[PDB]
Amino acid sequence: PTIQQLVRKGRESFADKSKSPALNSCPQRRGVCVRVYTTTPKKPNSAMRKVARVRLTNSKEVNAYIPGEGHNLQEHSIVLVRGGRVKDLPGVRYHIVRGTLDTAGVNGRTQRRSKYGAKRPK
Amino acid sequence: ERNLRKERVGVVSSNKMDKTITVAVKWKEKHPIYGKFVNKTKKYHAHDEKNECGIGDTVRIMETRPLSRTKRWRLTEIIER
Amino acid sequence: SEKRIRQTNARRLHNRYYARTARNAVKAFRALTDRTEAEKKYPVLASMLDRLAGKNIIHKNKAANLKSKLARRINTL
Amino acid sequence: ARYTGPKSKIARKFGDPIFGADKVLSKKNYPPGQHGNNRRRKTSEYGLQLREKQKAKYTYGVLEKQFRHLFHRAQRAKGVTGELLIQFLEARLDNVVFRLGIAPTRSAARQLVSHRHITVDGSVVNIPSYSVKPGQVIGVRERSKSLEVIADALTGFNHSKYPWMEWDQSSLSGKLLHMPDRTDIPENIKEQLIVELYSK
Amino acid sequence: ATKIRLQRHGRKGYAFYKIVVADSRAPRDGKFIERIGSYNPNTNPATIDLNFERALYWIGVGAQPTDTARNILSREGVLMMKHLLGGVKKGAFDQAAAENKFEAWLKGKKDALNNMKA
RNA sequence: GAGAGUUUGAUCCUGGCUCAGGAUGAACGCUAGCGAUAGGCUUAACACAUGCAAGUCGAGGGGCAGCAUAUGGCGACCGGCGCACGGGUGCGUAACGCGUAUGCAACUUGCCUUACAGAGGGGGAUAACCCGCGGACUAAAACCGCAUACACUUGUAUUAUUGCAUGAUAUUACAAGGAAAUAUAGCUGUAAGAUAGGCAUGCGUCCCAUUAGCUUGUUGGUGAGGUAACGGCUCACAAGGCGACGAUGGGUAGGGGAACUGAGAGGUUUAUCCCCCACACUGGUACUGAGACACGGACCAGACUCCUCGGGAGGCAGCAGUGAGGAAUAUUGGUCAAUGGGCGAGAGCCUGAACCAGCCAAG
RNA sequence: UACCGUAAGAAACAGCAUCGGCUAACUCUGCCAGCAGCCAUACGGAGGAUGCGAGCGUUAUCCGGAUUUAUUGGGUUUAAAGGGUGCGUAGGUUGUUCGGUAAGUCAGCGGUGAACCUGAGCGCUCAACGUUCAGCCUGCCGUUGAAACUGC
Ligand SMILES: [K+]
Ligand SMILES: [K+]
Ligand SMILES: [K+]
Ligand SMILES: [Mg+2]
Ligand SMILES: [Mg+2]
Ligand SMILES: [Mg+2]
Ligand SMILES: [Mg+2]
Ligand SMILES: [Mg+2]
Repeated sequence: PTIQQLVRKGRESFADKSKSPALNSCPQRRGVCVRVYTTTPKKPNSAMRKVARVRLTNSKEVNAYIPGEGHNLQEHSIVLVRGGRVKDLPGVRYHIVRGTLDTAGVNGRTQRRSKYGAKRPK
Repeated sequence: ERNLRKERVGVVSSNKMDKTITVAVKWKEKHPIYGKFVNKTKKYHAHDEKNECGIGDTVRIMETRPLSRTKRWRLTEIIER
Repeated sequence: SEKRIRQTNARRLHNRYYARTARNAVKAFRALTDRTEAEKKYPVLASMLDRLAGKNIIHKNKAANLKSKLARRINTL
Repeated sequence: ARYTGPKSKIARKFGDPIFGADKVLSKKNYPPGQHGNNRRRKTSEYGLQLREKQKAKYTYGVLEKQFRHLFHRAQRAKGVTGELLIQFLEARLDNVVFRLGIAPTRSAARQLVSHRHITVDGSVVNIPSYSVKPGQVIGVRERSKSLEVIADALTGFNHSKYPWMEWDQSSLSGKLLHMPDRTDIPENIKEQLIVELYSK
Repeated sequence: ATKIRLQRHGRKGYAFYKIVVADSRAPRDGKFIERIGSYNPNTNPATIDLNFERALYWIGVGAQPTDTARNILSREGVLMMKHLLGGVKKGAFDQAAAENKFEAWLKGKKDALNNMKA
């Protein structure tokens, strides 16, 4: 544009959006599991992923992926939800923090223990 | 030894008031961002006891105490008609 | 805590009495017409206003304003 | 913190016996682990820069945060960045003690400094990272001038040939003349690689 | 009233004071009219830096010093009536010569012998 | 002042996206030795119990319950000074509120300093005490006259100088009017200084025009009243004023210096620190005072809460408990030894300011 | 500060197919995952190795590369992007020359603008930090000059 055009109007800047908006800028949130179900990945991936419908304290519905081998989650279980989205799964943009509140650590883990909330073996 | 009250030079824009006139002072300066020199004006309200000013005359005004609600200037001299 | 309440109330009554007296005197003087009588009652009212300003019920500038106005009126009858 | 691990592993990994002279470096010139001496896979230029940085760090006993701060100091200072970095590394109190020969190894010098057997300008200084300036005097503490380890280390060190260090055996002390040039410093560290790695 | 006092400005365990001229209602480390010196009580000589002319001017116009500020001013020699003399002139107090009084008191040094003959 | 990947069978472009780097008052998982020095409810101007946080003066007065034979001192009362600061919070506010630069010939200013004058006489109350809520007695540096101030205020006149229009200053006055405290350090008037406020200005100060007209004390004048002070600030002719250089309305926000970040331009936020503003359960009104949005004052109206049958209390945005909310943030701790503050002649008293200690992967 | 007698009381966390620094065995949908993607130099365990280190990882938020709002510093035939075409209001821009003015512009002088941040020290045994001094004031205001260019 011309200098006169920019004087008249100017430039416009647009703020970005959060990748995980249901956290409300909190690093984690507390929630209650509505339904703990199993889902299918996209076309090039075949598995049975474990997902949970979680009602956060700020009255928001989220789909949170439960990581690790096996879980003890059921309905009406208090869990901690953090950010992070799985690629093949569509609409699942949150993770359950293992080893906190109701959800326990992954049993039998020896490597990457801190990512799955597993205590150091004796 | 006075403290040199503010003074302005402007052009009369209205005189349809009892002993009060409107003086428009215009100037140019660069834009804070784009650097182009732009025009802006500022209006005033001055006291003229003798009502000796018309419209468009170039006048000089001085800052005074509040003489009314939004009237803080007086007419010192007339430079042009 | 009641000491402040009592002192404030006593001082409020004390100030109000003298302030009202001075205001009534000023109002009565403002309505006079006889120049000689006005000149005869001006000094006592000036004394009252100045004593009030000294006691700090009113401000010295307020007393000065009132005295100036009343002297101007007495000049113009 | 300190490395306090095995030393022959680092010596064999880097080839050069940076921790002095050892009998293990012969008949074993491979990096540790079961995958050693299996040819030599092509390591990138970044890998070479990283290995040079690690060689300097293991040589002088400096951890990564302190090393980065030393690089920042060299960058702020006036002169060649790499030469200044090597000068700052050599100006540490434990390195100065080791060059004076009071202790056999740099780790021994650090242990003596920490355990307060070294005095700087007549006062006890026990910070191993203390930066020695030219004109200062570093000597054995008077209460520990008859230590068996110190006496053994000084036995046979009658050379004291370092040009930038003046040794006085009568006072059991030494002084630093000036900052030596990088070519005078006897270390095989290529400071240029560390400089580009830390600046890129 | 206007006062001469100290603002604590060092760190924990090491107090350093800034000798300022401030209104009494101001916060201790807050607003100040002017800064006239500094005071370090950690050193045994009790380090003092002061602007003599400005301190004398503030005392003249009537700033009231605190106890420690008054002691500092007396030590520096601001508190004098040599200017108050209406019957004399050029009355050189020369008390700075006696106020020098250099206390070069040191401590003897002793050493422990190392009898490690083994 | 430098990055990488990713649309294709392969290529060159355009274009968004995702990862590398730095930072946090962070939180979470695993793990944990010390020292130093920082920081510690970011969620609601949420709710509770207990304690503390602003008192001091017996060199002001009557007195004397706690002691030596009123004197050591001191509960209460009258009186002086202080509590408007220190400390806490960010609701509100798009505004001369804030920043920067000025003006007041339109201003006020306790305590402090200096200079010039003066501290002469007198009167009446009512706290406490005493007798029953009502009555009686009495003192002061409490309150109030009279006398003297011609340094002050008001009015008039004269002279001289002068400015920026209203005007300002300085000699001459005559006239009227205005003060004080004593005890073992003080008091009153005036002027100057210092300090602290107030008012008014130039410029800068977020989005929406799917907000284009707004305004009737509103714009100016005359006069009066009022104020520390100018002024539609208020009250009894003319029709003007503001507006695409964005009026009006709506939404959002305390504002700066810092801090962080980037080669710079610039961008983000004002956590701790400093300055200014606003506020003290929500509104309204004032009183006292040098000074008031009155933060440990009052009255009224609301709502909420508590304890009691006539009613009476509280406000946790001062410091520590606790509860709740939350991903998440500590002791119902010590001392006035230092610095600062209030009062006191001083010694001194008080100080949840402050200085410290305790707790917390903790920068 | 000094003396007893003591290695004694004190290391974990995340990676290891490429980008990226690091390797082979045993298991096997369970999974992993920033991307290329992998159901094994990528999943789980074992042995080793590589970062860092009283910390190491994950999530959240902000900034830079990002020139992805481009005054400095981007574009519009076909990638997003020329109004269907004119006339015309406000606004923006204005051939050549002479003479004034001094609004923009230029220059000089003066005032104004804690802590933090930059060279030099000094004190914290070092360092963070604290403190002093030199170098920034590179904005605003006032007052004197200049007249090439823009404005009148
Ligand atoms: K008062
Ligand atoms: K104290
Ligand atoms: K032209
Ligand atoms: Mg009298
Ligand atoms: Mg009042
Ligand atoms: Mg460390
Ligand atoms: Mg197209
Ligand atoms: Mg066309």
